[PDB]
Amino acid sequence: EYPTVSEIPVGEVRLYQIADGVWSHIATQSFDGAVYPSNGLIVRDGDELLLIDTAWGAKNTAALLAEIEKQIGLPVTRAVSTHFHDDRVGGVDVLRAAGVATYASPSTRRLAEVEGNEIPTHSLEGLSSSGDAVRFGPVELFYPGAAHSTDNLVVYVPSASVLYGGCAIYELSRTSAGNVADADLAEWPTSIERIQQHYPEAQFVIPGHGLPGGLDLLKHTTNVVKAHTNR
Ligand SMILES: CCCn1ccnc1C(=O)O
Ligand SMILES: [Zn+2]
Ligand SMILES: [Zn+2]
Ligand SMILES: [Zn+2]
Repeated sequence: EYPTVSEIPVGEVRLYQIADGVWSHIATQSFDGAVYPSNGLIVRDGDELLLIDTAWGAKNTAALLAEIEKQIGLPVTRAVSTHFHDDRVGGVDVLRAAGVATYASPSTRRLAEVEGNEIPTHSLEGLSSSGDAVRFGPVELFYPGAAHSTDNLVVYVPSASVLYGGCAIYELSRTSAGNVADADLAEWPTSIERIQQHYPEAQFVIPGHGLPGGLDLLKHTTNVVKAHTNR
């Protein structure tokens, strides 16, 4: 079963194998008095690993690298951060010093620099317009438009029908909005519609925080985002 927030102490990282050569990574963090789970992705590409998002902080990201070596034993050669918040780029300097090439859109890199968050080294071109998609090795990167943040990307693994929606997508047990300080509430449902229309075939859908599901997570998130818009 998928590890939930209560089952993971802060500092430890779990890996959940989804398909041949595709995992999620799950960590936990204390924030504003509560403990939150956090998801990322791992995708094999030949004999190297592509990492999607840090494990939320230097300590968790060191643990993530150690659990990868233990359970997979293939090197992480590139990483992509899906937006500029600390749960996605916090740990980038740990990755960089381990030899990982860190990537993010110019939008994400600009926003991280402004916030004082760690900044991925390389830039992802071709993603500035809503609906833009680019191939990145074993995944497609998709910019659906502004949602949880103006820069959020989603990641699709075509070999496995896995769609990592990041923080643009809510888990079912979340029935109220999360951190929406950087969000575009007016555009969020339209951006979700772009995800549905671009990956209607997705089978396994992973939120940025919590339990995966199917494409019904998109409808769930639209429901929650609209109830927050109206209250
Ligand atoms: C579980 C939502 C609260 N949260 C904590 C850290 N990041 C978030 C988010 O909404 O993206
Ligand atoms: Zn965020
Ligand atoms: Zn988050
Ligand atoms: Zn729902």
